[PDB]
Amino acid sequence: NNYVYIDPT
Amino acid sequence: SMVQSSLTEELKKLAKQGWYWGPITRWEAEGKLANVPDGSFLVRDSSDDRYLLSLSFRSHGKTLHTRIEHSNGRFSFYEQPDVEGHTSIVDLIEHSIGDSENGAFCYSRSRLPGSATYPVRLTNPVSRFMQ
Repeated sequence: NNYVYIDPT
Repeated sequence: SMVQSSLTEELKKLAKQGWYWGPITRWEAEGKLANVPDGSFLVRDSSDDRYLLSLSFRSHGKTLHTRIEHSNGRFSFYEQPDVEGHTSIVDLIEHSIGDSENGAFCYSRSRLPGSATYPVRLTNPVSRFMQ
C-alpha cells in the first residue's frame, strides 16, 4: 500500500 | 507511575494555502504526486480509523505514505513510540524538512529491529488549487 515508517530523530 | 504532560485553525490555514487536501485517498494522492518533483508532499485525511491525518510524499519514482499520530496536543509520525512530538502539523513537517536537509529524514518498510532505512529529501508542499 506504499505506507512506510519514518525513523525517529 | 507516570502522567502525561488549535488543530482546526491550522488545518483551515493549510487548506486555504492548498496543501492540506482533506478527504483524498492514498490512490488519489498518488495521482496528484505523479508528475511533481521528488520531495514534494501533501497532507490529507487518513482512510484508517485509527488515524486522522496522513502525509504523502514523492521519492525515487514512488509516492510513499505515512500516518500522523496526534495525542496530548502533540503530533508525530505513527509507530514512533516514546517520542516527544511537536505542537503542530507545521512544526512536525518543518522538523522533518530540517532532518531532510541534514540527511536524517529516512523511512523503513518494517519496524523489525535492524530494518534498512532509506533517505528522502523533502522539498515543497503541493497545492490543490489549479493556479
